[PDB]
Amino acid sequence: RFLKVKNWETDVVLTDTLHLKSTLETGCTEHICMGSIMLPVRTKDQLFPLAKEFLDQYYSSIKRFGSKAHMDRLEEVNKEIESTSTYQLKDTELIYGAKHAWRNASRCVGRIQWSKLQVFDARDCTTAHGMFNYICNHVKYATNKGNLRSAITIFPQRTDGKHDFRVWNSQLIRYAGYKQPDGSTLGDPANVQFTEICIQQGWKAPRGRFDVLPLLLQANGNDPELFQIPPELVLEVPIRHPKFDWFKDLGLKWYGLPAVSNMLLEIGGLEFSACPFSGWYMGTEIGVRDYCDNSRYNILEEVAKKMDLDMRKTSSLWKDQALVEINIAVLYSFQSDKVTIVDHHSATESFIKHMENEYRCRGGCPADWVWIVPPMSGSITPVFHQEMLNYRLTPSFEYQPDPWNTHVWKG
Amino acid sequence: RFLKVKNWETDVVLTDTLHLKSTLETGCTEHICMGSIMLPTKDQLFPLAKEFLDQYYSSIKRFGSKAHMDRLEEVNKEIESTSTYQLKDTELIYGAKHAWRNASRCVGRIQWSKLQVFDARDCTTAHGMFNYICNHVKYATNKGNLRSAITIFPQRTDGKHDFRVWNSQLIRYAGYKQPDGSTLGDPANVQFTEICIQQGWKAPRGRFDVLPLLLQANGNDPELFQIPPELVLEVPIRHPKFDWFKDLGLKWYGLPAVSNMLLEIGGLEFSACPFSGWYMGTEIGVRDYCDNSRYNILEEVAKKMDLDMRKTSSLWKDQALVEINIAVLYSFQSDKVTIVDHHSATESFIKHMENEYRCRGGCPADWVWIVPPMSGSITPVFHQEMLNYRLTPSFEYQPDPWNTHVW
Ligand code: HEM
Ligand code: HEM
Ligand SMILES: Cc1ccnc(CCc2cccc([C@@H](N)Cc3cc(C)cc(N)n3)c2)c1
Ligand SMILES: Cc1ccnc(CCc2cccc([C@@H](N)Cc3cc(C)cc(N)n3)c2)c1
Ligand SMILES: C[C@H](O)[C@H](O)[C@H]1CNc2nc(N)[nH]c(=O)c2N1
Ligand SMILES: C[C@H](O)[C@H](O)[C@H]1CNc2nc(N)[nH]c(=O)c2N1
Ligand SMILES: [Zn+2]
Repeated sequence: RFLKVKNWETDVVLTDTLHLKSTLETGCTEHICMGSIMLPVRTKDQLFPLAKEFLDQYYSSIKRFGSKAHMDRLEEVNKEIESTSTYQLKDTELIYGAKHAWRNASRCVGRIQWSKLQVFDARDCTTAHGMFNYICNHVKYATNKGNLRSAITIFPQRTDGKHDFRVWNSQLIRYAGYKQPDGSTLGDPANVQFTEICIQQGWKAPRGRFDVLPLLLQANGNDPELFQIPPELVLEVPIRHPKFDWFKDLGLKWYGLPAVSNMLLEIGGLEFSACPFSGWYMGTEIGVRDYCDNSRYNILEEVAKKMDLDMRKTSSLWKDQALVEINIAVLYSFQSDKVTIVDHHSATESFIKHMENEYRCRGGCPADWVWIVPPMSGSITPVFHQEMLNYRLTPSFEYQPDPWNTHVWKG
Repeated sequence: RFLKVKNWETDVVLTDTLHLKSTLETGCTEHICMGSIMLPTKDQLFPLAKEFLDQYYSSIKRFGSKAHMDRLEEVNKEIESTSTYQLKDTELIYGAKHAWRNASRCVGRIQWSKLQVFDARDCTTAHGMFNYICNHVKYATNKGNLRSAITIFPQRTDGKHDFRVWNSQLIRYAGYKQPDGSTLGDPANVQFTEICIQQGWKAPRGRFDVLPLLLQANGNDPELFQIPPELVLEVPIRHPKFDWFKDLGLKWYGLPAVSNMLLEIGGLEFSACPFSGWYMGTEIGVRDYCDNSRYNILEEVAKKMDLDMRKTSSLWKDQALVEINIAVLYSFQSDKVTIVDHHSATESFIKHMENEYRCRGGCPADWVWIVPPMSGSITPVFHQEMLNYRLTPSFEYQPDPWNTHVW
């Protein structure tokens, strides 16, 4: 069965056959759509089919489906599973796995880049100090003095779920948030709970507005430990505006390297619970969400005050106006400092081309419109006008519960 | 079965039980979400009749009353005999108010209960339809102080005798393809504009020519009528601090009135039911003006502002987009025509959801449509999980009649 998606700007209609190879589920039914819901132990039993399937895909992409090397690898994974209950991925398969998990990330507008991904195999890692070393190398390599490069670092897979490797930070680099006795927040409200955990684990908090949090690292199911990323490894960009000279006086900066460290990487049934990945920012992530969400730095009021906009009625669109300037300022600061960044027009146009190519060559591109459309200027970007099919493919990145909720403390 | 929605900005969490009363289907499966696709007999009719009457009599706290039961028998008899039935006025009104209440794509539903319903089931001709429509237009415009209304023509019978307003809105601008290869006026309406010309309309061939009404009664060939201009309230668009803005030539009409939709009450199909309210600023400023495929004015506006259009990264489109939208709001407010900005409308819809969760057990809502097409994340609906599901009575889309009508 085929499925059509129309682009309502261009009349381009594409045809999906890839949704056919879909395994996992959506959350939706014939009677309810969960498309805007944010967040919708594995025995031998269920493990071999998932392995077989992954290995079938892998050998297809390398044009060796049904080869002796294909068959022998199935027979070997089979034996290894029944003998040891799990199995190890070869390097090539781990690489192919990671790439495809990015490729299959239907909420990611950045996927044109999916095939250029540096994979660091950290499966020999055994300790948190080991983890910290790996991560520092990741950060240095991906940062590359501003000319950002995609990278992922993959720590050992889950075994019995009592020996998980985890990175407690939700991103490798992120700003502290501090709840004050008066109810206000200093720094980034998104990270208050994690900041508290750090202070509790012995971190001395500078208590400023932009303090880079320490890495908090769990190896082999052990209690996690603190490590300060060397400051020389953390590239930050002071934010100014090309025409507003008072803008720098707002005291704002951001870090250059977006690196998510809380997701789980599923490949051939195996679960990598610590698999930090990084790329580069789309301007709106910092300028719309990080700065202007009501639950983040929330600078809108202060930027509008400074621009002396009519703030007495919302119909003056003083919010929209400030929002655009802040976003102009973020892009201008990054480009000026030669730190890779993409604006939302360019990213979305690129993604439409990628999506078209993926239909031509792969037979589909799963895509989550709710997430793909940018959080400002939605309809002047071409994705807004693009129908999308969302469905779940493996390999995949999945959410997992925060470790402090599930972790069994050794003491 | 009992479902939770979460506002990620406020942590408010609501529980949805209303979706269990869901009759219609979404287009989604467990395998594939279709949340962003634009468009997904006596024996059939009686269950539909009952569902409706059951909810009707429930709302008036008369479920399981003689009045309830007898109506059901009365309708049952009429179905058994006539193969259709007629709604009482009260049911018709309740029906319409609820079709709007269930429109999961409408951000403006806080207002749903204040709909004025004009029952035009006694209409027999296009001239009659024209008369009902002008009355609806005038009443709804209210010298700029807009009022919600729906006018309801006779229901489907054998699908050979359909009443249809061929226009997609009662008031829209003409679209003319040109020897240049580009378009004059509104590109959305180019085909309907050919149908009008190819029916007999002398087209002024301007940028902003009010289309004629093209009305079909009882399955007959449709007819042209020009809405008295004194009844078409229009706003010239200017900027609160850009003198040159007015020279861009822009105007828009005050009354948004969708005419091509099909209203379904208790299994009955009203294929001609034009309805109107008032504009959210962005509909005109973002979509009508700035859609590449609509008036697409961003290029020209940015020029006049002398912004750097050399790289996408200056955000000049964005910058112009805001100004354009400021000017729409400003012009409407200045001319005292009702209009709501996207901040205030979305805020109201949050209050409305709260109410619907508390009073009804939920509120079907389609996030992809509710979130405005500019400044999404700075409005509160962005952060609001919404459950989308289809309830009846409803408005549904229907094929364009020129594809269907037999001459
Ligand atoms: C190359 C630079 C990149 C850009 C501009 C980019 C852009 C984005 C943006 C804007 C989002 C939405 C996130 C939000 O608003 O919170 C996103 C989500 C995502 N991205 Fe990419 N991305 C890039 C690289 C990558 C890489 C290297 C991976 C994985 C290897 C990745 C996987 C994902 C996943 C898994 C999500 C959403 C998680 C979910 O909620 O399911 N991204 N990305
Ligand atoms: C009171 C003023 C009103 C405002 C500000 C309002 C706002 C909106 C907006 C912004 C949309 C999105 C449509 C688009 O982007 O083109 C919408 C869709 C809709 N509205 Fe409302 N609305 C109002 C009154 C009404 C009334 C009176 C009805 C019916 C009685 C109604 C029924 C609908 C339907 C059926 C859709 C979407 C149709 C679909 O695609 O399924 N609206 N409205
Ligand atoms: C449950 C929940 C609640 C709130 N936010 C989230 C999303 C977390 C997240 C995941 C991937 C990318 C990003 C982005 N904000 C950060 C990012 C990462 C990468 C690799 C590239 C890029 N351009 N940007 C954020 C989840
Ligand atoms: C294929 C296709 C593509 C795009 N749109 C459609 C449906 C048209 C439509 C339906 C309801 C409201 C509106 C709105 N654009 C017009 C409107 C109507 C009312 C009553 C209030 C208001 N504020 N605005 C338009 C179909
Ligand atoms: C409730 C809603 O699903 C939630 O706010 C989503 C909407 N779309 C998003 N889109 C992106 N890119 N990032 C987000 O965090 C969100 N948040
Ligand atoms: C492809 C996508 O479904 C299409 O662009 C939709 C998205 N959201 C929308 N939202 C509103 N309010 N109006 C629209 O016309 C659309 N169009
Ligand atoms: Zn869905």
